Amino acid sequence: MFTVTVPKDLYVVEYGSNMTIECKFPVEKQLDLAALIVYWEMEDKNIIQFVHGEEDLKVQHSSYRQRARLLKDQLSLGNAALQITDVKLQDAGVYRCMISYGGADYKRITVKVNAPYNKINQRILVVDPVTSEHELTCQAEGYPKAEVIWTSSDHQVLSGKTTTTNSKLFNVTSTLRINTTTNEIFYCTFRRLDPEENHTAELVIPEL
Amino acid sequence: SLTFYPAWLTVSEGANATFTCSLSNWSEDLMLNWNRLSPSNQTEKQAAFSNGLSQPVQDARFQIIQLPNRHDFHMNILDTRRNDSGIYLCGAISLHPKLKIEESPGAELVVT
Repeated sequence: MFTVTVPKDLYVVEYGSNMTIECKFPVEKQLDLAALIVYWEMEDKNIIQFVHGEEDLKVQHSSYRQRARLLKDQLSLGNAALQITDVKLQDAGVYRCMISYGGADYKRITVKVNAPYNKINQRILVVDPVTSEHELTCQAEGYPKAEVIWTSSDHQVLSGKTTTTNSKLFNVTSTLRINTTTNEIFYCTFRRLDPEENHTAELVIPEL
Repeated sequence: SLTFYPAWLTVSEGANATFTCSLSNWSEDLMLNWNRLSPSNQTEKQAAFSNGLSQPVQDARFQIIQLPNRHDFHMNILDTRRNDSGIYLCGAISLHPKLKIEESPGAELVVT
């Protein structure tokens, strides 16, 4: 009996990349476009309505204005492939694909989105020139929540203050106050999970 | 809206289990799917009612019976096996005038 299959129940995709999620269905001889319906949706939002052999750009929700399309070439191979461009955190969730082709069936696809902490902004400020206290800051955004670890040239763990807010990208910022010298090297490391990821920046104390 | 009950049903292996799928606005053009959930929470069609009749995907122990009042259905797992244990739900697919998937809440079968 007609059945839709999925290769992957779950997609983990990098933030701002392009997403191709797939629903597979039986196609014996050449594709009869008249009988084929393909419906992609998310949280009761109409994404793709492929009817009478042509996409109806009317019934689609505005959220997917430019960013959503079905790969026609793939249909002749029994692959309902939905490509979403420039994936954002709001695109995480459960997608359903529904195919009618001599029988009907639907499947759920779960989308999980990561955002790496790689744009790490830093700053070094002199707090008191006599004792040479400096304030060192490391800020970066991503998802999910990262903690920040401070290490010195020794790789001996230090004690900083970390504030986590929203942008919902997390904006993570961490400050270390410490007495130091010219040329001392410090590292700030953003440790995130889902999956694990350790992203480091380096701060070098400049001349006074 | 669809309801699917009892929310939790146990029976001995070898015995039939009957759930009810109840629809608030049934018409004869709808297709009604009897679904099982996988561990990752994927739906897997067991049987489908359309055009007057129920038909199984690969095991005819999964039987949908339309009740006389027409908007209610018996989803029967006949001659149960321990392996039939899990979560099930019914779902309606509408093609006209608007595409719609409507799913009930899951109910649990425990076969002992």
